[PDB]
Amino acid sequence: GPVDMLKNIPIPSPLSPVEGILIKRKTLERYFSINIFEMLRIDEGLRLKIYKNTEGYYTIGIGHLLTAEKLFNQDVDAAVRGILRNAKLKPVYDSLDAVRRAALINMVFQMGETGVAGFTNSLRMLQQKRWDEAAVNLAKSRWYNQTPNRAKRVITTFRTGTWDAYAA
Amino acid sequence: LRWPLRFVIGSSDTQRSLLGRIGIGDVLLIRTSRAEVYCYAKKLGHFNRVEGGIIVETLDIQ
Amino acid sequence: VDVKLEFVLYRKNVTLAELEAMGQQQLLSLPTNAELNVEIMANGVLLGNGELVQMNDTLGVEIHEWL
Repeated sequence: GPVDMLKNIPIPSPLSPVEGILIKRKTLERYFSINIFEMLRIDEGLRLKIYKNTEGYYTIGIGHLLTAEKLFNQDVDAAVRGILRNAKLKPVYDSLDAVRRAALINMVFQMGETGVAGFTNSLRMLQQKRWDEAAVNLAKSRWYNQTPNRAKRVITTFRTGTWDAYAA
Repeated sequence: LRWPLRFVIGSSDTQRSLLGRIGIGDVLLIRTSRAEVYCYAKKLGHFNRVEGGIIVETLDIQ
Repeated sequence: VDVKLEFVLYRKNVTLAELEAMGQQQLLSLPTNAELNVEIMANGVLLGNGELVQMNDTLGVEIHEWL
């Protein structure tokens, strides 16, 4: 979605906007703000020519296993319409803020909507905004053990709600 | 002949002084989210952001 | 005192044909680019433009060009 491809500035809120509408650049620089496209290039690379994966099966661009931006906005769009169809995932998705909905879309990129739906206890803790407890629990998984640098970044994204695991 | 249509998505009734402390890199809150088609200062109808473009619902011209 | 900033996603010079031709729900083609060049106008005057950004309660335009 055009809406959910937007750059997002995780300011804690309530904001102190100057006269209700202006927020000075000097104040925003106090942040790391990116969009999901940039989030996933870090995690999944951008390759403009075919290569063939860690697994491997051959892939291209950002994590598009076949058998770039426009093809990435396809997949993201196909990720959420997935989540929104799934019956465990939609409630949590509907429930989250936007930086955290990107972390969830990220997990679905890595491991599929069925795989993610299988995180039932972490998912409960994210719908209740129990962020520490969710992070402790995700860190228990195989996902974590198997791709720890990337899982740490995505867990940091849930615990904090900021893009700061990607300042690197 | 031709009519300039603005497809407006929000408005922020600011005031006087802020302009122009407003500068590059700053952010303007949209304090009223809308989705509307104007011709000059005249409200025509509601559109909405779809597909890979826009669809304009009612389009009242008189 | 009050002055209405308008956030204009898109502008297009249109005549009656296309005008009726869209009062019938025709897709007006935008780029995917669209939201990165949101226009800010006050009195039918173009002050600047910019990029739609979110701060999940509210939308914002981060200014690229101003006056």
